Amino acid sequence: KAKYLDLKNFELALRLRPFTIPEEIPYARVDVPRVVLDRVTQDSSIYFWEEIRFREKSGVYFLYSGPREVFDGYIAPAMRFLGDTGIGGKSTWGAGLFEVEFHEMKIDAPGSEYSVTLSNALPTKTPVLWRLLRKGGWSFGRRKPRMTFIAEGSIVKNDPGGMERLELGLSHEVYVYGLTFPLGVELPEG
Amino acid sequence: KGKQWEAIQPYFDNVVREAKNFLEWSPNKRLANAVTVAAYLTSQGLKTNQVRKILDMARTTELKVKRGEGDIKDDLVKMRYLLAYTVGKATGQSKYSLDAFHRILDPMLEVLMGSPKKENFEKFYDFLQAVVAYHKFFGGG
Amino acid sequence: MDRRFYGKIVIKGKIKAVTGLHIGSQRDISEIGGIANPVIKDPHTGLPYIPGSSLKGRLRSLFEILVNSRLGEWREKYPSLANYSPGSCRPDNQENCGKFFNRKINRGWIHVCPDYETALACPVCRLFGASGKESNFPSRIIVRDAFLTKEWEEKWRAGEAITEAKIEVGIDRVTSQANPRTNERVVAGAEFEFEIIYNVENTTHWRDDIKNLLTAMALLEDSYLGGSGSRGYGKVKFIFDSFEFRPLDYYRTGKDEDIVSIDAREKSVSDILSGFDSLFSEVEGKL
Amino acid sequence: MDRRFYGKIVIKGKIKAVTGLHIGNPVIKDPHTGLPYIPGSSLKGRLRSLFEILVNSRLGEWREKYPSLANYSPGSCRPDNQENCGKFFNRKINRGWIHVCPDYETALACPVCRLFGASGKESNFPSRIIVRDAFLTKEWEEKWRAGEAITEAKIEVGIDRVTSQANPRTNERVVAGAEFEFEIIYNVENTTHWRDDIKNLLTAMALLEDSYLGGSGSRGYGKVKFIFDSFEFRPLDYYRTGKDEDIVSIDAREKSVSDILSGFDSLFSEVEGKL
RNA sequence: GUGGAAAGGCGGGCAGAGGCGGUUUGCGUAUUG
Ligand SMILES: [Zn+2]
Ligand SMILES: [Zn+2]
Repeated sequence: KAKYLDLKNFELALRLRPFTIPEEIPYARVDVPRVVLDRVTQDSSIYFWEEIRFREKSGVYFLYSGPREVFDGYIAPAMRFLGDTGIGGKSTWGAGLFEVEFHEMKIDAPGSEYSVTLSNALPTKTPVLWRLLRKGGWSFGRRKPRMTFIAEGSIVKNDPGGMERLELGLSHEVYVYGLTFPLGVELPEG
Repeated sequence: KGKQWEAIQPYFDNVVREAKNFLEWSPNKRLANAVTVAAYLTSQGLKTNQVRKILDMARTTELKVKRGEGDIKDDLVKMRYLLAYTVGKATGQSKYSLDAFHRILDPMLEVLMGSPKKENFEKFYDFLQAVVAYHKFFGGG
Repeated sequence: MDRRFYGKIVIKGKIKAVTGLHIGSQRDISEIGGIANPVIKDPHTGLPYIPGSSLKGRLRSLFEILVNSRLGEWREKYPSLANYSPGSCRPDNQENCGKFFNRKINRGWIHVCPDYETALACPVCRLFGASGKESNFPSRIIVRDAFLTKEWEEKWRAGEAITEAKIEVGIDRVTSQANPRTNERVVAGAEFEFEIIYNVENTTHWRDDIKNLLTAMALLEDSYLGGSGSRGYGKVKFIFDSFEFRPLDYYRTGKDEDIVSIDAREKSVSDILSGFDSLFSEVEGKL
Repeated sequence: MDRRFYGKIVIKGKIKAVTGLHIGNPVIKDPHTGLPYIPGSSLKGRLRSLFEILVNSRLGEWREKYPSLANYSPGSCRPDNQENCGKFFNRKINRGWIHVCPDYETALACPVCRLFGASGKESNFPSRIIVRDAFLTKEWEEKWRAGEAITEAKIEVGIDRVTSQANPRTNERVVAGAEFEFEIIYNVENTTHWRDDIKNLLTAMALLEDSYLGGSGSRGYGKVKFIFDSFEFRPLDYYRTGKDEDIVSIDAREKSVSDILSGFDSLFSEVEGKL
């Protein structure tokens, strides 16, 4: 039933060892009610709204693996500009904002031809075992079509993934990141 | 009834003075004894209106422990002699009731002059309100 | 329909509790030993204070009654008083009867006009505020909570008391049976700083709307402010520090060009005395 | 139903004690200024108790003029534990019996409870007089400053008969001669009956000048002497224009019994034109 | 080249009404060192 595993326990399930789930999840998806008030008569108009609320120490991270001259040239500027305009959501209510610190992190992968993907897969050939996911974005007020990404933790064999550029009627072309993030895994018989 | 006032008091008085410091035990003991404190003060009258000057004296500097002052000298002076003034003004049948209430607090006040101010007086003030609260529950006010 | 903004007449002053002042609110919050009738005290300082609801409510309830008496002749001065008759809706359970006191709060009846268009002309609800289903005229005055003056903070520092315990008793006419009690009231003579802001929304009707506020205040000096009241416990007296106009050009720029009226040593009845055309004369130049 | 407002008759004046007064063994004092003072509840609850006793004897003469006196027989509910019955004192407060009419329209018709106010179960009729506290006068504020003692002490004794055993105590009384300044405001709400309540409030004051005011009283601790200064009217138009449009009633050298007697109807004559 | 863009949880409400610090008790009597 679980959805996340710890860094110690994610390494064990790559080798098919017995392991343990975490006990508490860090975030709490809460729903706050807001209101909409007219300016002349102060008359209410309620609407619900819901967002992820994180704890005191906790937070969110992600990974990067590649040439560091592409990291420091591109990402580390972008994560300082994105500390002051949010990662989506109603980021005029201070929702997506954060502060950034970078680190190094090590996951041991057993050498085998199967691999779990730590990002949305969007495969070119059919994977082995996959938890499917339908989402679509919004580029500059234009709706993106729903695409069949695969959720994180599905198993491909030697699949590089892809990116599909989209038209959307903008001045520039719009790419959708679906490059896989393969870490090696040992599969059972099937 | 009053036969409980003779036995339970003489069971508790040797336990009273042997823990004379107000920082005796922050665990379940000081609340378990405090019910027994009001248990032999139940059979006595123990009117609160004479104690209202003392408790408001404990009230007006309870805010002043809380970032008001770091000195409880001038307050705890005023608590010692007025509590002696309690039998020092009111005598009679209420005096035999108020002598047994004198002998618990007077060992604890003398701690509080040289005590910490953020600590060890909260441990008194929590034992203050434990005596009053159960006393309302056994039938006195 | 058409809410505008022109400035905010700020009334600064000091409420002087001539007699013991009593408000009263909840007791026993994680607390055992009290007098069981405590005046509301804010928790960060532990000092008493006059709230805004206890002052806006008592300025309102002394101005329903003035309107309820002169309901007959003010229909020409103010429209939408022709929807009303002097009296209560209490004898027949209606939220809109012919009489004046029309809205049931829980079990009591308080005049609140049901619409924005009806409350725009009503002398009471155009000032103190109103409500309804979907229409909802909001207020104009912000009565803020009043705290003790710079002086009476230090009398709590120097060691002087601020609350007194008065013992009152009840007596049977036959057996002279004494039935006593205790009250915590503010010490007589303490002094709280109030501030009443008037949001000027229409320049057509502010002269006849500041005069209504100084009518509800001039009744409050003869009546009491909360508490047992009929037995002395009110008797409050306004000491005006400064009227200030706070215009529209003040808020954008920041220039100290706000119009200050002269209210140094004047009674609340002396502002509304012949001279209200002279105290607020230079406000007419700004409109 | 239908609370209204025409004005507020203000009764200023000065309470004088020809004989020494006591309230309650110290006389209670104003804390911020130190001076003793006559409270509000000791002057409104004393006039009510000298008017509920006066109404108790006369339930045949006032019943033709006041309704809801027929609902009571002159008596007391002290032996018989019944709330609302034929006996005239109906509310057990905790242990005391005070006549309060238990409804609006009973208290609207009652002669006592239309004036000194009345509680109830969902009725709660409110008063028409508000009696303020009485501090010292500004010429007697200065005898405290000049050291001329505004109070005094008194040692009595209590003689046990057989052994002639003297058991003394020290009463503390206000000194005889000290003069306060009282305040009663009558809230004129119903123009049909205010001739009553002004001649009916002075009724309770006039019995008080014969009775005592607080303290023991049967030993010398009373003797109020109401020195009136000026009635005024304060109409509804006073609170809108702020003028001196309040009709002054001349009583600079007149008594409580000298207003309620011949001389009434010429003084309050301009108020009747103002209604 | 962001499941995005815009959106006040708030408009109206006095902890209020009723209530005497009270009732009785004479600064005195008894005898001597
Ligand atoms: Zn209205
Ligand atoms: Zn009655």
